[PDB]
Amino acid sequence: SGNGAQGTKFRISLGLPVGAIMNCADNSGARNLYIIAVKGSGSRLNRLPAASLGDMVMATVKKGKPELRKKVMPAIVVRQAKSWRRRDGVFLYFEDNAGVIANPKGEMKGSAITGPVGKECADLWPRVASNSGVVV
Amino acid sequence: MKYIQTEQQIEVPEGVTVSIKSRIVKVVGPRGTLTKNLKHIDVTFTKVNNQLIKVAVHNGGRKHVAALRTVKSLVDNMITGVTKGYKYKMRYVYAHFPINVNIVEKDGAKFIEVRNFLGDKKIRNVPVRDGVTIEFSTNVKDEIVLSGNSVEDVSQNAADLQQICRVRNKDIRKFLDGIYVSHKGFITEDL
Amino acid sequence: TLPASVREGINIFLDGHIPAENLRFRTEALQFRIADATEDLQNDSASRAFSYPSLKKTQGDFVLNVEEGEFSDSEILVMMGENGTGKTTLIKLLAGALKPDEGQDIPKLNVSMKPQKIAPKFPGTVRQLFFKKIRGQFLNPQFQTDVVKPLR
RNA sequence: CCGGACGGUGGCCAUGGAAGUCGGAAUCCGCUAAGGAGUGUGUAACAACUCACCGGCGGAGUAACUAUGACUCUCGCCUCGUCAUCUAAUUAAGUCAAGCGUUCAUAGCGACAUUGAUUGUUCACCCACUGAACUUAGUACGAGAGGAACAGUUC
Repeated sequence: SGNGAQGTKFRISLGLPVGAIMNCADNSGARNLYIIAVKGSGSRLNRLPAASLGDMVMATVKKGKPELRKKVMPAIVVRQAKSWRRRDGVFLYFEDNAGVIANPKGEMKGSAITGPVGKECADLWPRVASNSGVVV
Repeated sequence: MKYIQTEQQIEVPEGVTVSIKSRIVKVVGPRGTLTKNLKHIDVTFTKVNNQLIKVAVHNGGRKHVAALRTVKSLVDNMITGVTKGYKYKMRYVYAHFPINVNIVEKDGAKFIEVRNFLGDKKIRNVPVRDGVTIEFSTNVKDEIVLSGNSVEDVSQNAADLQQICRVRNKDIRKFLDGIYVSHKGFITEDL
Repeated sequence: TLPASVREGINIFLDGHIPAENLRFRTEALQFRIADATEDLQNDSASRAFSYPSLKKTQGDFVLNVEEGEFSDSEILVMMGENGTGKTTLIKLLAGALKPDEGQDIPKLNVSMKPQKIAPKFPGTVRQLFFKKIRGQFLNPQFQTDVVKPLR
């Protein structure tokens, strides 16, 4: 979360600790995203920081265009897999872990998002809304 | 070095009688009446004549004697407040946000209610003390006026209001918003 | 710009930015208060403001009817509807410019009024006119932002 | 508490401009009760304040370039090395006050003197995060540059 995130976010189950790799779901040239940090996460001895739906992470691209590899950039988690629970009572989950590469302000690097996108992320990051097909 | 006696005069004027037992002062005049307790001090009051009353300290140090003038003054301002009375004026001060000031009442209350102070989302209230009345001066812009018989209650009621409008987290020399005391005087005019 | 769709063109307009051109055409984005955003106060002031009774104003060709309503302090009321409805007539009556055929509204209040159609009928220059009304309002920073600097 | 604080003249040289008030000495005169060739505040530069002082109150030489050294002559510690490469990432109290602080000793300082990788690693060095976000508000202040909070809301 943080910059450019207009909205607050209700807690959702943390799915992705540091080291996790999600699918890159944009058209940027990136094939996956390797999580090295979660923004706005706190501190407890021994705890991995771990992201969830609509969290902004800091990632590198393990697989993808060489102009994207070997460096750290912001991304946003768009699909989960660890099931979480909404305030309408529902426990839900996607089939994959996936997020999209983005700028500190929260602008997509790419122009499409392939696959669905959870609403809690859509609601959080307007330029993600824009590029989303099926939401939730 | 201990001064064998030092004394002071408290002059008494035509409309008032002041009566003292133990060290309890009752001053009564045209404007009503005021009483104050001087037990915490150790001075000796003595009447010379309906228009004169002395106060004296025997064998006192610096600090004791220092307290003797301040007894004179304290009882003076009781006497003047019961004749001329006291009136403090304050004015609102703001660069952008017009400070709106009312008088509300919850349960026999009387409070001075300050809205909008610097845009401030909170509604400020200062209770009106007893013995003190409040007029928003006609003919003058953003002037509040506190009056009554007791300088101490008027003065403090005033300072309660000014202090309820201190600014936080701003350069207080650029952000001069406030309600400041602007004139200290009397209720009866000519004097 | 190049031709666009109806929905699309409107959406881009409201952003205040156009990508190909890469210009932020409008300095600040337009937003409307949620009503969650507004300040929460107990409103009355002196217990409520003034109130008007039923009013009627009849020209002899048009008739206006008004239902008794109440106004409170520190509030804002919108008036909507089509022209020729007597939206203008109503405001005038409250201004005291017009006398009601029936009903009365004699308030103690001091009123400032701005007319709908503005045609000049004042001799004098623009600065002189505004200074007579009030100087000091001209000093405020708010007025610099909205009037003075934009138009010049 | 308050009134008065004056003429030679804006002394003289240094003077870019120094008219009392950065500076070099020199301290006179008239005035009248008393008013310094001038205590501090000085616009560049007078003013305009003020105050004193009257008063009211083993080692070296060598260069048609620096360096090196073909030539002549003589008896892996430092290290976490540097470049790459693999990583998002890689040991894989205080006093004195001369001074600064452009004007000013003490705002801020003060000489002299004196009372998650990598590693066993601690450490160290990076990579990230974050009390924060949201409106309050791109607001108040500011020529702009920029930039608040108290209230309310969610974590």
